Amino acid sequence: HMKVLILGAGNIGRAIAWDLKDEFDVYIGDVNNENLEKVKEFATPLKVDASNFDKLVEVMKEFELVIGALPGFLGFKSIKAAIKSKVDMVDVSFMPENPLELRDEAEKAQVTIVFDAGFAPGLSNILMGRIFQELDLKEGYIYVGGLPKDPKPPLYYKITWSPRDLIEEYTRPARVIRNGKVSKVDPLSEVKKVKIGKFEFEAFISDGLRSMLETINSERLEEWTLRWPGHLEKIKVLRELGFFKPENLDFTLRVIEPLMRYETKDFSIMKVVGKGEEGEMEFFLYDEEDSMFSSMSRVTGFTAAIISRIVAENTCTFGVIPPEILGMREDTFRRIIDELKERGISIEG
Amino acid sequence: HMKVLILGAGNIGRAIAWDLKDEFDVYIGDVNNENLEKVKEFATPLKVDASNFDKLVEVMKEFELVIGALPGFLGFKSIKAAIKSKVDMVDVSFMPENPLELRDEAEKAQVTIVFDAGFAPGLSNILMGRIFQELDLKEGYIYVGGLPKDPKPPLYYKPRDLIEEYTRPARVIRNGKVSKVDPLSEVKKVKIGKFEFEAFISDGLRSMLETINSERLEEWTLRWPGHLEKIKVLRELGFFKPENLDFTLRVIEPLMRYETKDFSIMKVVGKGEEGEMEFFLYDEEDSMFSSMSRVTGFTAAIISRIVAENTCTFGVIPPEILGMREDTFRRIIDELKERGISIEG
Ligand SMILES: NC(=O)c1ccc[n+]([C@@H]2O[C@H](COP(=O)([O-])OP(=O)(O)OC[C@H]3O[C@@H](n4cnc5c(N)ncnc54)[C@H](O)[C@@H]3O)[C@@H](O)[C@H]2O)c1
Ligand SMILES: NC(=O)c1ccc[n+]([C@@H]2O[C@H](COP(=O)([O-])OP(=O)(O)OC[C@H]3O[C@@H](n4cnc5c(N)ncnc54)[C@H](O)[C@@H]3O)[C@@H](O)[C@H]2O)c1
Repeated sequence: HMKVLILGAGNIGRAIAWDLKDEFDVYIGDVNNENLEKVKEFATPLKVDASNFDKLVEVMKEFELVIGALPGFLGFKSIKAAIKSKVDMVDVSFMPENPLELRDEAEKAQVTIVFDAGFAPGLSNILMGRIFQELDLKEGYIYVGGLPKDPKPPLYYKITWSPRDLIEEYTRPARVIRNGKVSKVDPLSEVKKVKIGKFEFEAFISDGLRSMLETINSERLEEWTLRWPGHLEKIKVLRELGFFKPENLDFTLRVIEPLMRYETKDFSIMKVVGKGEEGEMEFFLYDEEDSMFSSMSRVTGFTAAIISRIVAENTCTFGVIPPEILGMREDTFRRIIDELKERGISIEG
Repeated sequence: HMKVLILGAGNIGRAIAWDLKDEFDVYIGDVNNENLEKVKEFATPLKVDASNFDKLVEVMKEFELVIGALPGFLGFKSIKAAIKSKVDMVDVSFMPENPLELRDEAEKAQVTIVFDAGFAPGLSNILMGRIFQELDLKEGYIYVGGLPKDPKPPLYYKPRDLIEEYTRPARVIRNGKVSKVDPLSEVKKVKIGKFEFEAFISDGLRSMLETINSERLEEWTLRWPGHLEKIKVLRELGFFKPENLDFTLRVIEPLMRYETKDFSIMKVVGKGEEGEMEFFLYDEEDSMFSSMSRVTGFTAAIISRIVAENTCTFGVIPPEILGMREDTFRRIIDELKERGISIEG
């Protein structure tokens, strides 16, 4: 079993570790011990600060694969480290910067990096890429949400993944492709009711499309994030009052985060729609928290691990590769769907 | 000629001194030199710490009237000090405690204390008092606001005392009894004149709760639209909890701090077995004083004159009593008019 290093022992990172524990000798580095304590049984913990770049690259030379599960602010650097250190990487962090900026350096260094390998982006992109190949795509829609099974006031949401990254969904523009071009909207500004199966949600346009903006050529492309009602209106007022400004964000989170940390199971819901000249395609996912992990962890984490296997297998070329590429080729797409099913994540359509 | 002592050179304390400046020999005491400085041209400042009861009574002994313009936490003590000093006092501090508590002591001391002598409570009490006598009153309504003439987003208003209104229970009279309600539970839309407002129940009735024998009594405080919906959310999420409050203010104080002109408005309505009575007033900021300062400070100043004139009896008198008397009520109304404050009805 080859050596693998996962950066970050957060909820996502721990799930990736669990999934890969018997196929690789996995090492997971984090800066927080309490989190590392959680993983000693299945991975070998390392005290690592991804913050320190020259130091990080040194740790990297030992391994043949790195998987990134850091907070978003730290991701671009880790990618940089991997490339300098010449190790293949699969990254899940919700980084603000664009990984494709690093494409040349990656190609030259002959390593392959797959970024945004989570639930959405990630599996989200992969399904779209598939639709993109199978259809002469005109319009694409993604509806996605990680939600609490039993929502509760006052915020009706359960925190399952990094909150700093989460607030960003509300705080910056969301881009879409309208009339064939990229366009920006205020996410908070247009919220609508959508019903999917039994559920009634409020949906807002979000900035999850990411690489798909350049990658998927269609007239219309939008991703909508799903929420229980009552959540967004409250968030909007906070934003309006400046509570999300960087100066106060830490303080505001301290207040609100506890409200969103109550006991409930969580679920994952995704719907992907593709419209073409002759036909439409629709994919659907519903997942729930298992005994060990939240759905968000399962879906984001297992998807990354599955992708990691694909990379370790040498399937892919050098450079920085968007996750939707994986969708576009049949062998890779099918494998992903199959592995997901193995793990109880059933994607339909 | 008559020597008068004002406790606190704050906005209100300052307005009052200004009003009485020609008529009385007015001295004003504070711990804060900056405020003391603002007032030295029309009154004589003194350094007095209201915290010190024994020192307070000693200073008071030199005066024939004391006017209280302190913070609420110091108010009850000031009244006590005046009683011991045997000096009449008019108090405008928004103290938590009930002054009526000191009623026997004041009576024994042969002094007159009028309390809650401001705009609301105060003038509002006086107007309602008129109505209580004139009408067989069953329902009484008071609407009051101190607002920016020009409101800016997101708050639409221009600190702790303000939040406290959102936070604490308010008392009303329902079915002839006192009940406590959440101030934010019943937000309402009301229009007065050319004005569209949002209102919430407030805790201003106070003395009137015992004093006005009525089936329904409520005080509603007015806000420009779009302010309280935001306020409710912040409370809901815990931003108003005491541990978090300091930071919350830091975030939201600035929003409500912008250049504009304030104004004061009041509408008092009384409903009776036969007939309805109603009063209204609108005031604006001026060259020297905000509207709030003018309406509050003047009313207190006017009341002081009445007290200094030996109109009243011994003891602790709720302001509504001044309303209940025709002579007193007229004088107040008339004096207000001279100062540019017109009340109609
Ligand atoms: N594509 C998607 O669906 C999706 C979904 C969920 C999470 N994510 C992304 O996955 C990344 C992590 O996910 P999470 O929710 O597990 O994050 P988390 O915030 O739960 O934990 C982040 C982990 O990184 C560790 N860490 C922070 N700075 C570090 C440092 N200097 N050195 C070593 N460790 C450090 C933290 O200690 C923590 O253990 C985030 O970028 C998140 O945005 C993406
Ligand atoms: N009924 C109403 O409409 C109404 C309206 C406005 C104010 N008020 C009440 O009037 C009181 C003062 O009103 P303001 O708005 O002028 O107050 P403000 O807070 O502007 O100033 C209070 C003044 O009290 C002085 N002071 C504080 N502690 C002192 C101490 N230990 N010794 C000497 N002085 C001290 C301060 O130094 C300041 O000068 C407060 O109880 C307020 O609640 C009532």
